[PDB]
Amino acid sequence: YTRVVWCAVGPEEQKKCQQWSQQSGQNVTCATASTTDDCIVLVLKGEADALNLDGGYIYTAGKCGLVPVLAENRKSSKHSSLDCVLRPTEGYLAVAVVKKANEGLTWNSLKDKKSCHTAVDRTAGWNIPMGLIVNQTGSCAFDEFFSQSCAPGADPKSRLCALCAGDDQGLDKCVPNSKEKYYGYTGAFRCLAEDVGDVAFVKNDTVWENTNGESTADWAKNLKREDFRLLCLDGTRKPVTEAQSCHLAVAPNHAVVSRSDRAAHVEQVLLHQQALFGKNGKNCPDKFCLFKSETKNLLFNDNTECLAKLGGRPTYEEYLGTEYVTAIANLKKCSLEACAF
Ligand SMILES: *[C@@H]1O[C@H](CO)[C@@H](O[C@@H]2O[C@H](CO)[C@@H](O)[C@H](O)[C@H]2NC(C)=O)[C@H](O)[C@H]1NC(C)=O
Ligand SMILES: *[C@@H]1O[C@H](CO)[C@@H](O[C@@H]2O[C@H](CO)[C@@H](O)[C@H](O)[C@H]2NC(C)=O)[C@H](O)[C@H]1NC(C)=O
Ligand SMILES: *[C@@H]1O[C@H](CO)[C@@H](O)[C@H](O)[C@H]1NC(C)=O
Ligand SMILES: O=C(O)c1cccc(O)c1
Ligand SMILES: [Fe+3]
Ligand SMILES: [Zn+2]
Ligand SMILES: [Zn+2]
Repeated sequence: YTRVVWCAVGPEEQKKCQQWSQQSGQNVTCATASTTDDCIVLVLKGEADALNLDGGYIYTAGKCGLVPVLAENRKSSKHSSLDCVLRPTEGYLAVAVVKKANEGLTWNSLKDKKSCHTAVDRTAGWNIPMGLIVNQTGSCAFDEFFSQSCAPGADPKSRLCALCAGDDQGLDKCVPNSKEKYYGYTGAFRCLAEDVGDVAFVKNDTVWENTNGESTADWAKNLKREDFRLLCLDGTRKPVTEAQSCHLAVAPNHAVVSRSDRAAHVEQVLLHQQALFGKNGKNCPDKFCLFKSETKNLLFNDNTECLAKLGGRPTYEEYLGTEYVTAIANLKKCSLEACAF
């Protein structure tokens, strides 16, 4: 044991971390940086201990040595009262969502349309959908498939950042942090909701969480599921209730990673921290909840019930799985063994 420094990405997660910190009685402190790549860097340097990460990033971090420590576990499909902490994660569904009113749109007609991505390098928002698109077009010219996009983390002056909108003031356009309006699971679905884009690449959960009044935000409060459809790989369209059969891939749950050397200390600190701030936690809701950020998904997706332990003390390849790791490698051949820092 000792204090655990957490790395927050953006001023919003910075604000949330500071609060956790205050409430942990400086048991956990905070370090902020502008992007997840920067936070991976602070950790290698040793100035931060840990952060929660989407699989695509787990891949960046893993090549550099950081290991998965505990994974996100969302409300279980079935009646498993065998603990959340010990219950094996499920993997979330990666889907492609469109407006039902955009009638002729299918997977086979996405060329030249407008797209919304969570962020470059993420599983559902990028790696899954673009990996498939390169594969099918036998061409790495993926910066030219759609006519415009909001893919946070791309070049602000390129096609890919053309639909992004930055912050309140119109600044920080296309930055891969919550300051960019259309970044993340919620930011990319808002991009589609507002009709800035024709298609959004998010997880199944996102569609459900920002519709039928589950979100009281202004852009989403009037959104209904029937007004959306999913794009399957066979070319048909399906309601948002048929995710099970109409998804692009199943995705490894986001997971907390730290440097191998500090992984055990972080593991112990987090299990104790979720005991006071997790779901059914001691100080949640009363004082502070780690898994709540008014649907903004700050430091942890809002639908997390707990951070589970990983059975098999897996490496980042075993945790990300063999299927996915070769998908990310080939896709990345368009721009197989190196830590880029
Ligand atoms: C798609 O996402 C939603 C959101 O997480 C899932 O529905 C929740 O599912 C749990 C059980 O799996 C239920 O107890 C909740 O009542 C559901 N909430 C809503 C809004 O329905 C749904 O299970 C997911 N479906 C797939 C394909 O995984
Ligand atoms: C895109 O295609 C490549 C090549 O088909 C896939 O990589 C192959 O995947 C198979 C089984 O998944 C492996 O046995 C081979 O080792 C892979 N080939 C190579 C060159 O590594 C990749 O999985 C595909 N991407 C997506 C997103 O489906
Ligand atoms: C912080 O950690 C110390 C050492 O484990 C523990 O005794 C204490 O309960 C923790 N305090 C808070 C607020 O989490
Ligand atoms: O393939 C998955 O089912 C899966 C889902 C979650 C975590 C994980 O390592 C794997
Ligand atoms: Fe993700
Ligand atoms: Zn499947
Ligand atoms: Zn192993």
